[PDB]
Amino acid sequence: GFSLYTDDTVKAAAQYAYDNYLGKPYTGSVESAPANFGGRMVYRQHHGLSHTLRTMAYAELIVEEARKAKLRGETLGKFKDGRTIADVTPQELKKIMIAQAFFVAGRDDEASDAKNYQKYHEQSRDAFLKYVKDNESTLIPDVFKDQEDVNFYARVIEDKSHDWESTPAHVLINQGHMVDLVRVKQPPESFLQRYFSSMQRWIGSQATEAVFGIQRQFFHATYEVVAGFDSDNKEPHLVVSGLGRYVIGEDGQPIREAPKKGQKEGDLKVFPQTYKNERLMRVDEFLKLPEIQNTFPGSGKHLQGGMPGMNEMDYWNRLNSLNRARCENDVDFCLKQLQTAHDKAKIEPIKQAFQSSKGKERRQPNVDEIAAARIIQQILANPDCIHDDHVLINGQKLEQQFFRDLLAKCEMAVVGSLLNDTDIGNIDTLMRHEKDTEFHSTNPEAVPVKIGEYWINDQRINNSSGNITQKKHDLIFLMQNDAWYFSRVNAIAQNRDKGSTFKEVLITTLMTPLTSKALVDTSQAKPPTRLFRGLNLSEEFTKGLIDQANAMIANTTERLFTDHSPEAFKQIKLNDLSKMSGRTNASTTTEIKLVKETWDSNVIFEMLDPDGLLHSKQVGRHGEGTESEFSVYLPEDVALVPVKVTLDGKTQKGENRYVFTFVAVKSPDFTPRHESGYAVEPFLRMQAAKLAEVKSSIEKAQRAPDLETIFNLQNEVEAVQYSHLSTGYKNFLKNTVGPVLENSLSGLMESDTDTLSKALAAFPSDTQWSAFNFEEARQAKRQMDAIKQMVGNKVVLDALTQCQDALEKQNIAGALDALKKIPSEKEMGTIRRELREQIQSARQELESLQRAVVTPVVTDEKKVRERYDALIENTSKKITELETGKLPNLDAVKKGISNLSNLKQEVTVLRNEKIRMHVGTDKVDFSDVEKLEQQIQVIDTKLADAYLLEVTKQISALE
Amino acid sequence: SHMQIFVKTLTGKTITLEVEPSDTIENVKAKIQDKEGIPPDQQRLIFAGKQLEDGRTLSDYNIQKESTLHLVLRLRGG
Amino acid sequence: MQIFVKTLTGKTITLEVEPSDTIENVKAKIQDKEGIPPDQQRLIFAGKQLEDGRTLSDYNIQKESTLHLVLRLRGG
Amino acid sequence: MQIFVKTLTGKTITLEVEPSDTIENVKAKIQDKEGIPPDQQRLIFAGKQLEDGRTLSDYNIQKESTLHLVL
Repeated sequence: GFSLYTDDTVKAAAQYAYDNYLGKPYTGSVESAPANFGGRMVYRQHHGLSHTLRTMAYAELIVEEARKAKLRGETLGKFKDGRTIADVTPQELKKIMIAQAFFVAGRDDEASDAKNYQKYHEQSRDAFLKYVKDNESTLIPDVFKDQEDVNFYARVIEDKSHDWESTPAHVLINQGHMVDLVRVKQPPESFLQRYFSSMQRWIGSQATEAVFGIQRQFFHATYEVVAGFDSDNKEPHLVVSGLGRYVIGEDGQPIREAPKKGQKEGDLKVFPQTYKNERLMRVDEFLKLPEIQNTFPGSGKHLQGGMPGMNEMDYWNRLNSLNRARCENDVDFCLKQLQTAHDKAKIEPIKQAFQSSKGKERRQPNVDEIAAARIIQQILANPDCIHDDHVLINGQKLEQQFFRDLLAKCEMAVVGSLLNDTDIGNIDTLMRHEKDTEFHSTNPEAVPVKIGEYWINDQRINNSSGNITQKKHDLIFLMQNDAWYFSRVNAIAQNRDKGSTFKEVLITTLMTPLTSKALVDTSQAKPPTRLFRGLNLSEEFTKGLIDQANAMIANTTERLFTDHSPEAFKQIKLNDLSKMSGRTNASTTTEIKLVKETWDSNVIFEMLDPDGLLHSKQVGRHGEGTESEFSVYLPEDVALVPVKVTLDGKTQKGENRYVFTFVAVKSPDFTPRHESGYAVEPFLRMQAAKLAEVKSSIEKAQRAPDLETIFNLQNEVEAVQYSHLSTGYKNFLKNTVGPVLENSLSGLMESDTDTLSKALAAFPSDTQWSAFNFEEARQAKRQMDAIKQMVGNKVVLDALTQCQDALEKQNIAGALDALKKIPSEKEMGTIRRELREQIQSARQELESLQRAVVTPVVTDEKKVRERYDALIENTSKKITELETGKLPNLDAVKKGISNLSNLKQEVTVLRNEKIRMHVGTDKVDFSDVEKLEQQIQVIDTKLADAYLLEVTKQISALE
Repeated sequence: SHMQIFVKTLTGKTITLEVEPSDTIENVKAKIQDKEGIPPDQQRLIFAGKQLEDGRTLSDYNIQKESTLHLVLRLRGG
Repeated sequence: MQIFVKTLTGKTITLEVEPSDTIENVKAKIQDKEGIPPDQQRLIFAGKQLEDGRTLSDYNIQKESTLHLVLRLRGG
Repeated sequence: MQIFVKTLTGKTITLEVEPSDTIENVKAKIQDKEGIPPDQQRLIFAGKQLEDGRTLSDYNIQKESTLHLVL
C-alpha cells in the first residue's frame, strides 16, 4: 500500500529538506550561481529538489522493476545474505527514501574535490540525523526500528568508506544518485553503457532497460533535458571508470597488454592527457567492440533526444519555463509530475504490446448481428411463437443453444443500437404472454417469481402513463434492483449458469440488448474515469487471480532499446481477466465506499477509463447517498489489463482485501474470432420459406399460359394491314407490337432468360395506346394486357425461384439481384397485396447488405507479423532449451514438467495468432507449430519416464 | 365432313360458323351475311397473313376445325 | 436491543429495536430519525440484503451489530 | 539366497539367486520368469542406478532384501 507519491511521511521529509537546506541559496564559492528559469529563481539547479525527488522515484522504479524481474523466472544479483533488490520491503524502502531526501542536503558549493565530498556528506548525514532526532517520537517507534537502523542509513549517507554495493539500500541510494547524471553528462553513449552495465549486475537486463526508459519520462516530467543516444557518435569515447581514454596507435588497433591467459587482453586505459601517431577511440568504435556487442543492447541502436513532436528551438523553450522552477520549488507539484509520469509508464507499454486502435467509438453491426436484431424484434412483436423448448419462426426452430450463441458472439450493445421504442414497448406484450418463473442463480433456497406478472403489475402501478422513456428507466431499474432477475440474467449471459430454463435463457437473450439500449438512451451523464467493482471470492481463486495479474504486470516493461513487447502480448493473451466483465451489462460504481464497506467485498476491481472507452451508462438517480452505479457492456475489442495489484486491509469477515487496478485498452487483437452464419443463416432460411409460400400462392391463384392468345394477336397484327384504320395503327402493330409479341412468344416457349424480362419492358405504354384515338385499338389493347400479365406472372415466378435458389446457397446478394426483377405494379399488378411480403423480404436483404465487416489485422500487418516471428523464435528457443535439459534429480523433473505445461499453452497462443493473421481463402499453414508440438510430445514422454524413474529412486532410497 | 370455324372482328366480336370443306370463300361470306348482317361485298377474310379470294375453297387454304379467321371491312369497294 | 446503521455519506445513525418484527418497521424508524422514505432505502448486513417482512431473528441479527443502508431509486 | 523385486504398480515378485556378476545376467534371469522382455530395464537399490557390468556384491547387495525395477 506504500508509495512515494502518496505516503505523506516521505513528502514531509522531502519538504523539510527543501525548507531548510535544499531551498536555501548556495553557501559555496565556485559554480554556486543561482539559476533563472522563466523568470523564477532556483538556487540549486544541479542538485536541488528535482534531483533528490527524482532519485527517490528511481528507488521506487528500480524496486518495482526488480520485483517484476523476480516475478519473471529471472535470478537477480544476491548480496552477502541471500537478498536481492526484489526483496526490499515497503517499510525498508520508506526508510531508504526518507534517507534519500537529505543525501545531497549537506552541500554548500558544487565543487567535486574529495575534501568537499567528505565534508558535504558529513553535513548530509548530520542533516538526516537532526531531522530524525526531532521527529523521533513519530518515526522511531514504527517507521524505524531503533536508533541502530537510522544509524545504518545515516552511515550510508556519510559514505566515509567508498563502498557502494554492500546492501540493497546502498546500491539503491548510490546508483539512484549517480544515474541522474544522464541528462548532463556527455558523451551520452559512454555513460549510458557504464550505468547500464552497473545496474545489470544487480537487477538484470530487461529491468534495467525499463529503468532508463521510464527515467527519460521522469526527465520529461521535471523539465530537464533528455539525452540522445547515437550509435554512430564519433566523439571520443570517455572511459567512465575514473576519467580516461582508449587509444589506437599505428595499425588501427587499441593499446593492449598480454597476460597469463587472455590471448589478446584488456584495453589499456590511457589518461585524458596523452602526448601521442596514435589516435583516440571514438564512441562508435567502442560500441562496435566484440566485448560491447554481446553485452550492451544499445550497440547499433539509436535514441532520439529531446521531445518528439517539436523542434529543438521550442523544446529549448520548454526547458526554460515556469514549470522547471516550480519543479525545483513546489514539492507536491514535482511529486505529482513524477507520479503521472510513472503511472503513465505503466499504461503505454501495454498499448505498445497490441496493434493500435483508430477511434474510441463502438463498432458497427455485421450480418449475424443484423439478423440477430431482426429475430429479437420478431420475438418481441409476435410472442405467439414462443414455446417450451424452442422458438418457431417461419418453419425455423430455434433451440436454447442458438440463443446462448447469440449471447456469446453478438455485441449485444451494438445489437441494442438496432432496437427501437417499438421494441421497448413490446416488452409489455412479451410479459403479458408470459407467466414463467425466473430463479435466483444462487440461493436455490430462494423464492422464484413469475416475471411477466411482475413486470406488468410494476408498469401498471408505476408507469401508468405507458411513457416509453419511463419504460426504459424501469427496465434499467429491474436490472439494478431485483436479484431474482439479474442473478439469472448475468449468470446466463456469461455462460456460467446452471439448470436454467429455456424461458430464462431466451428472456435473457432478449433483455440484454434492450437493457443496453435503454441505458444508451437514458444516460446523459459523462463517462466516469474511475469505476469500482465488488467481488466475493474464495481464498484460492483470489490467489490464482493475483498470480495471473502479476504475470501480466511482470512481463510488460517500458522500452529503451530492445523490444520486449511480444512477451507482454503473449502473457496478456495467456492470463487475460477481461472476460469476467464481458458479455453482459456489468454493474459498477464510482464510489469505493459501496464495494468496500456496504457489500464488504474481498476482491475489488478498479477500472481506469481515461480515454472514455468502455462506454459506461448511468443507472438510477445518482444523488448524495445513492449507489452511484453505472453499467458497462464491455466492447469486444477492449480489454481490462492489470496495472497493479494491491493488498488493502481486511473484510469485516477477516479475510484480506485485494484491489487490482485495471486499465482499459482497445485493440483489434482482443476481438474474438467467430465463424459467421450462426444467426444470419437461419434468418435466410426464414426468408426463403416466407417467399416460398408467396410463390406457391401466386403460382396457384393465377391462370397458366395460353398461347393461342399470342398467336391470335399476331394474326390480328397481320390482319389490320387491310383495315382502313390508319397508317399509324398499322405501323404500330407491325413495327412496334409485332416484335414484342415475337419475343414474348419465344421466351415463354423456352426457359426464360432476360428476353422475358426485356420483352416485358418492350410493352408499349398505356399512353402510347391512348394516342390512337378510340377504335379497335382498345380491343387489341386488352388482349395485349392479357398477354402482359401472362408474361408478368412468369417473370415474377422465375425471379422468385431463382432468388430462392440463391438463398439456399447463402448468397445473399444474388437474392437481391433476382428480387430486383419483380416487375412491380404495372407490367405486373395482377398480384394481390402479397407484394407487401415480397418487398418486405427485399428490404430485409437490403438491410442485411449494410453489414460492416470489421478488420482483425489493421495497418500493422508489419507489427503483427514481426511480433509473431519474435513469439515463435522465443517459444522454440524455450522448447529447444528444454530439449537438452539435463535432469539429474527429481526437482529438475518437476521444473521441466511445469515448463512443458507453460510451453504447451504458449504454442496454442502461437496457433491462434497464426489463425488471426491468415488472410484469404485456403487451409491455414500450421507447419511451423507442428514441429513445435511434436517436440512438445517427445520431451513430454521423456519427462514422464524420467519422473517415474526418479520417484522410484526416491522410494528406494527411503528404504 | 361437317366442322365449325371461327371468324373474328377488329371490333372484337367472335362469330361461330358451321361449314364443310369445298365451301368457297364467297359462300363463307354469305354465311356471315346470315349471321351478322354484313354484306359479302364489304368483307375481307384473312388467314395466316393471307387474304382469301372468293373463288377458292377452304381446302385450298388448309383451314381446319376450330381454326380462327380475321374479318375486316373493306368499305368503298366490292 | 440496540443496533447501528451506517450510510455511504459516512453518517452513522444509532437505532433502538427489539430482536423482532419487520424490516419495514426498521426502515420506518430510519424514516422517523432522518426523514428517509422506506421505498428508497435498502438495508444490508455482512454483504447480504435483508428482504422486507422477515424478522431480524430470522436473519440472526444481534445486539450492537452494524447495518449498511443504501438508497436506490428509479430513474425518472 | 532370497531376493524380492517390486514395481510401483504394487505387485511383488519373489526371486531366487546368489551373487553373480553382470547386470546383464540378472537381467537375463528376470527375462525368464514371467515372459517379460528386458530390452532396457533399470536397477535401483539404495535409490541408485546400477551401471553395466560391475559386481553385484559392490553396494552390499544381500539376501531377503527388496528391489524395485522399472523399464
